[PDB]
Amino acid sequence: QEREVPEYLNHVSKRLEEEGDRVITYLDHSTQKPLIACVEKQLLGEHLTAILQKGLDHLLDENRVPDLAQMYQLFSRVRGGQQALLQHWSEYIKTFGTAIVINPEKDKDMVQDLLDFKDKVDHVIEVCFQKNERFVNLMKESFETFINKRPNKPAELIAKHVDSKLRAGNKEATDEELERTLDKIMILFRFIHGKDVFEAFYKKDLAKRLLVGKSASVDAEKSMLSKLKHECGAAFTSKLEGMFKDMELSKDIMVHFKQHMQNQSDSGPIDLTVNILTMGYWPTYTPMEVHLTPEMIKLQEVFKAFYLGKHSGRKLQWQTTLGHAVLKAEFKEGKKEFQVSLFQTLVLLMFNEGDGFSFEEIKMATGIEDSELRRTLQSLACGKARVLIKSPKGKEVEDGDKFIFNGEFKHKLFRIKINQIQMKETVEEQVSTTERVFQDRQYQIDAAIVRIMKMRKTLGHNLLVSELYNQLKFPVKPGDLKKRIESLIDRDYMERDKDNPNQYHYVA
Amino acid sequence: KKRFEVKKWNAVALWAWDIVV
Repeated sequence: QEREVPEYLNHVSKRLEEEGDRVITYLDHSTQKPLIACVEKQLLGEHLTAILQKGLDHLLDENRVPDLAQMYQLFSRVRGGQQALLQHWSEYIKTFGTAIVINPEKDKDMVQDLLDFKDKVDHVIEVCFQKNERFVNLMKESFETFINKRPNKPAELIAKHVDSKLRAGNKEATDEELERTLDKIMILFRFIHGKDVFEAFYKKDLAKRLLVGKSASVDAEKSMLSKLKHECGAAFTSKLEGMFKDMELSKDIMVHFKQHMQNQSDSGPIDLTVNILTMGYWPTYTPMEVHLTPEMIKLQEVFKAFYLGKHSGRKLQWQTTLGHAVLKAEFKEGKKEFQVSLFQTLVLLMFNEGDGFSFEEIKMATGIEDSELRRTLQSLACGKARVLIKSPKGKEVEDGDKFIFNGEFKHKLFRIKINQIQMKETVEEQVSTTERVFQDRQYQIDAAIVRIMKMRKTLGHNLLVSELYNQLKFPVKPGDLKKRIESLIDRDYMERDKDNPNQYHYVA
Repeated sequence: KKRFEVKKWNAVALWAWDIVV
């Protein structure tokens, strides 16, 4: 009640260490153990909360690994002080994890902080708790109890950060670290719940990663398929391996077509490339109304011709906007090459035939929807206008864009890769990619509950929730439980047993 | 020949079903 909690802890440490040698020289061994028992009651006995809540969490936040190990000793010797240690420090885990994801204004940085708290608690176990396992039990319990509460802020932020770690830079060439931080991704986000939204978003992420730019590594994606195969269903990693098999099918079609133009001897500059896919293992894509230069339409018909062979049973529903393409660009003061997107490639295709178009037939002769075309003009316009030049300036954009293509263009590099768009995405794009999972759980829980009542006739709702939580990779809301109860009654697999929702039957 | 001379068009797309449900 005079010194600080760490000061009193060091005093207790040294004062207990005093009482040994008293016996060692002169006092009695058989009263050494009564002496330490009494003294440890006098110092540490009956003070296992006012030392061990604040002065625990205070010196954990200060993270003095010497005194944390000291109190670990000083409360692993004592009568039961490690129980107070486990409870106070585990509540400390829950709250000091909870100081991340419940913050809706602070979603720009969540994943790195989660990695940080994971790292800190791991280090406090491995030295400050000296690889005891009770602490690990409280850790995992506390983490899962925490993240059952917010499922679909983290898994989406986590998916974006997983994709961010799946980028090809010049800074990283040791994928071993990215293997190790990938191991931390798997282990740490096994605490994070709602994995179906992460799963579908990772379909979106491999789409946005292959379709523009290039991945961090081949073995990185292979290791992720093998790792995410674990901890989820074995029919939950059928689509991803289907992605890479469909990519190999498209490459084999590429080899076949290149061999079939080996005797036609292409020397022309105009290229067509379609990597074709099936809708069972990929994100779904529906064509949107867009306008194509008629030679591209000729290439579409060529694509039909080479499409109709090789496992016929095939019928066109084409996409002609989702790729990125390399293009040479005429300007004054040099001819450099652009790596750009099809939304912008059509823009640049019209800025060959003339300079002087306006947003009316830029809206029309592209055909591009408003949501895509605004963000198309947020790249290389709304700033840095030396290729396209848009009459509204700044973040605010009005419907009056007047364009005259610029002769002037300056940069110090070749292969001018100015392409945010397809390695970016919009808010309602993310929201819609979430709703394609929201009322997609419907058939999942439908199948699960029809199988349950086909297995056990009576099951209260507080047990249906637990069987579903056992079975599924995401947490099911109480609203969705009412939703499936009512729809099962609509399709005659439930009857309310005893005229209340307490129990049910499988009678129609 | 043009202000962008066409060197590469590349696309990703889906091959679709053709059997009755």
